Amino acid sequence: GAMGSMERASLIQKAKLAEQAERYEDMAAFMKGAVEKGEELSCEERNLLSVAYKNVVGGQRAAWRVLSSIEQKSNEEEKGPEVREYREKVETELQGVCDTVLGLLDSHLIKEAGDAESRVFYLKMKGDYYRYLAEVATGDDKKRIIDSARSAYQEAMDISKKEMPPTNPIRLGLALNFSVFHYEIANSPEEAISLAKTTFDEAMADLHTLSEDSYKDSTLIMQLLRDNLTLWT
Amino acid sequence: GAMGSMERASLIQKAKLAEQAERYEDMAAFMKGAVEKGEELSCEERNLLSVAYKNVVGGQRAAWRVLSSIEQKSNEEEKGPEVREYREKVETELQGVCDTVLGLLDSHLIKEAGDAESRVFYLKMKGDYYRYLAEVATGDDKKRIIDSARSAYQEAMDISKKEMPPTNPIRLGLALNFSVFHYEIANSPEEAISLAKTTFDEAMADLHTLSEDSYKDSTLIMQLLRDNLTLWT
Amino acid sequence: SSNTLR
Amino acid sequence: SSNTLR
Ligand SMILES: [Ca+2]
Ligand SMILES: [Ca+2]
Ligand SMILES: [Ca+2]
Ligand SMILES: [Ca+2]
Ligand SMILES: [Cl-]
Ligand SMILES: [Cl-]
Ligand SMILES: [Mg+2]
Ligand SMILES: [Mg+2]
Ligand code: NA
Ligand code: NA
Ligand code: NA
Ligand code: NA
Ligand code: NA
Ligand code: NA
Repeated sequence: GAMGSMERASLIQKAKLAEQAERYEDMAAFMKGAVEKGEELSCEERNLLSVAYKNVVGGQRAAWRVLSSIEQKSNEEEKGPEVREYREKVETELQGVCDTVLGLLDSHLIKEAGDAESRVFYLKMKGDYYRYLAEVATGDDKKRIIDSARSAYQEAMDISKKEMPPTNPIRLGLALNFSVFHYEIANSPEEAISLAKTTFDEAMADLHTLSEDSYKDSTLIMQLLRDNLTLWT
Repeated sequence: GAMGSMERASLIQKAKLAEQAERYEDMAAFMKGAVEKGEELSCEERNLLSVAYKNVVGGQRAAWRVLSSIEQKSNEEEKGPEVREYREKVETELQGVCDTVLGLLDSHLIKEAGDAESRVFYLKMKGDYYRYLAEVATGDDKKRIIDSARSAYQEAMDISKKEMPPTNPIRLGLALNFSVFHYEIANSPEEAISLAKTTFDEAMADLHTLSEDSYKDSTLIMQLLRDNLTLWT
Repeated sequence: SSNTLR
Repeated sequence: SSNTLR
């Protein structure tokens, strides 16, 4: 790895600088290097890893959607293979980023994560990046990719419900994304709606236990659940 | 070049797709490939080349400014070499992009550009990318880099005043950027103000010759001259 | 477009 | 911050 010669602490420091400069590809490479040092990640370091790759894959997903739309229109004047070729190029890049993240989780973040907050975080991430693979998958391994996302989300859910209070932001963000998995990927809008509503209601009833700062963290994610329920119902 | 096997027309088509997907690094690579086919560029193709590299270097400049600010603050607790190292990394990348553009202009866009609209466009671009080099240059070749920008802008100005009407958008954009060169790079704010005011006034007096669409093109750039004069006076 | 964690 | 051609 090109980051093998840099100190772990220097990689984390530069990841934070890259975030300030909105250089997310750099940020991701720095955090990949930090992960490959082999030590577990702190809470803040996990969120640096997540922010970096979410922004990288977010740009790829947005570009893929633009190109896929153009391609679908083209298939309703013939302009040659270029639209498909370039959509395939972006798609392959996107799949490579997803494979990279999943590789870091499998070697060896998840197996060393024993605390609920780390294990749920990583399993949610595993579900997320299989979901992004599912967004562009067509047919053959599409079913297996979808089941891999489902399995990761489900293990994360089981742990979060046993070990975390209903207002825990990690638990809430997991439920949010799993509900979108149901709605957008698994063709299960009723499951999506039920999960979002139950998650929201159980969090509501637990808010009274929280400090002002924790209340703000939890209600921010609860608003995203409500925003989806407004779109879906 | 990695684009040597792709058709010129396919490169231009994919550059347009990349712009729609806001994939400007891809867009720049496609247009570099198109330039290296060796044929002159049409007006639309020149603007694809410009849009691509302006967005790429624009992101690098924004990141460099963020990091340079952090570095300058650090030099007013000691945190090691990381800020400088990462600023240097971004700076080197930026310089590489500028060198790439200048290389395309020198081999061989400028020497084959005979029409005023192409020659002024390319010479303005040469001034622009030497200016971006000057923004990060310190001392030794800083003076020579600044003079290279000045020389390119000046040749472009001489042609534009001989061959173009005062409302020509290329002429106006050249004057705008050369005035910013004077203000920001050459420590010549009075020259910057004089150029912007004379450019604006001579364009004003020529607007009556224009169609509605041309009037809109010219007044848009004239507003940028006025915005600068408002900042500067 | 559904909202996921940002 | 001065404006250049966008
Ligand atoms: Ca060490
Ligand atoms: Ca452990
Ligand atoms: Ca050909
Ligand atoms: Ca010629
Ligand atoms: Cl391609
Ligand atoms: Cl670095
Ligand atoms: Mg607990
Ligand atoms: Mg003329
Ligand atoms: Na090493
Ligand atoms: Na074609
Ligand atoms: Na594919
Ligand atoms: Na070739
Ligand atoms: Na340090
Ligand atoms: Na340097």
